[PDB]
Amino acid sequence: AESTLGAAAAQSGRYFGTAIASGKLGDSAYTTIASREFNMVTAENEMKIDATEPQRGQFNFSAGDRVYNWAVQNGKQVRGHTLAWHSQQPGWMQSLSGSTLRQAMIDHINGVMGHYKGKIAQWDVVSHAFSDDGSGGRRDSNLQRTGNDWIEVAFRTARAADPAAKLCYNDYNIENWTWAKTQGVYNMVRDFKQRGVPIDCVGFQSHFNSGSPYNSNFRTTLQNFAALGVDVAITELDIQGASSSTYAAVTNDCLAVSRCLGITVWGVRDTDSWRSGDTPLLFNGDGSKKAAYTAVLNALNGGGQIKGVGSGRCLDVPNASTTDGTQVQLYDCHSATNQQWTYTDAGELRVYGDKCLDAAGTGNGTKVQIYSCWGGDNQKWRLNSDGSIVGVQSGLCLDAVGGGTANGTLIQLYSCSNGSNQRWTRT
Ligand SMILES: *[C@H]1OC[C@@H](O[C@@H]2OC[C@@H](O)[C@H](O)[C@H]2O)[C@H](O)[C@H]1O
Repeated sequence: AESTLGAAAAQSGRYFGTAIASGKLGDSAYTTIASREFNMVTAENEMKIDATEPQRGQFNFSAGDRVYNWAVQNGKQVRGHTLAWHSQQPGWMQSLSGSTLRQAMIDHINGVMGHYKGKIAQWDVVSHAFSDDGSGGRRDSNLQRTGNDWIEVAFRTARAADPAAKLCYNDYNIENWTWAKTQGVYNMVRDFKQRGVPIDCVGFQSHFNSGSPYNSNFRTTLQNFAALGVDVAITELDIQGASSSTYAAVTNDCLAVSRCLGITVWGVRDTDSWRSGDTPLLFNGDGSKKAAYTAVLNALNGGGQIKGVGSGRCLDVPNASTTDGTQVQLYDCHSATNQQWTYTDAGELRVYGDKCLDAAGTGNGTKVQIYSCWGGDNQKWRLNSDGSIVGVQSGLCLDAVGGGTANGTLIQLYSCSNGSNQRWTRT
């Protein structure tokens, strides 16, 4: 199978997952996409400490079980998270400290893991334990104040609680190999493996934006950790603006590491994101697949002028016009700027540098023209492996009107048909 993300990843023994919010399971649009595209689920908040143990010794798995059951019933494995960390702690735990906090941490781990014993693929036992001050040291938290060995203890407790689950340490800003934080985690994990501390995986949040940009050395980081004898997982992937190249790059980084179990994007649609303003996911709020979706699918499947297959002619802007609203056409291919299209990270097909292939509407027969670039979804396109070019907003294919092949044949949007007048080659 290769038409959905999860299935595409499965071809190499990997998964492609998402974060599921129990509060959205009653949303048909949400579940239709989530059940179809992902084969791994992480509860966005339902399995955290405050959600599972609202009162000391009083566990509640109502929300957690709804996410877990939805996942398994729809064919997805589950990553549990998170058993012990400084954030989202219930009020009672925040006030605890020292030895009492240490015991509370242990009791929580046993309670939650015991409830899901043998049903969880991976557990983020500890998360976000290192600082961002640039010292590569531990984060100052109530948990850290109970002893630097709290993390080690958490893992030993976890292994005993459920020996069938892979135990992971998860964190962010540990993707770039040159950062001190990355080194701090690397050294801790190396020490753990050397001393026999039970740890099976390292999770990389992979939250990329201009403040903490993706860097190609992420692959090196993954490979260095894999070399320590642990699996690695991309746990909360999201990319500011959802750059197609960056999404494909991260996808290929996991594919390049034998021990990379899979990739989880932090949310289904941009509107479901904890950082929606950065439209960092693979689906738009209206459910349409973004340019990055196709880039990722293509990568998982192991994947200038734009020439029509049926006509042998090139996508051309009539008389090299730069006027907004000029409908594009098919024309004999030749070296000219009005036939030179550039596919951008945002999914646009640009010409002249700042003009965009633009759909004047959303239905069959819609005029395809050039228009000033502004970021609209009617200016975004997905380059399918079969040669078709689909509009993100419309879901319709670039189509040479009436199947025409002669110079002057206009271009429109039309229901995809796999026809030769809808197939294009880029060379
Ligand atoms: C990685 O970062 C994102 C965390 O998830 C968010 O936590 C805060 C919630 O308010 C928000 O809804 C969640 O998406 C995740 O737990 C971390 O591991």
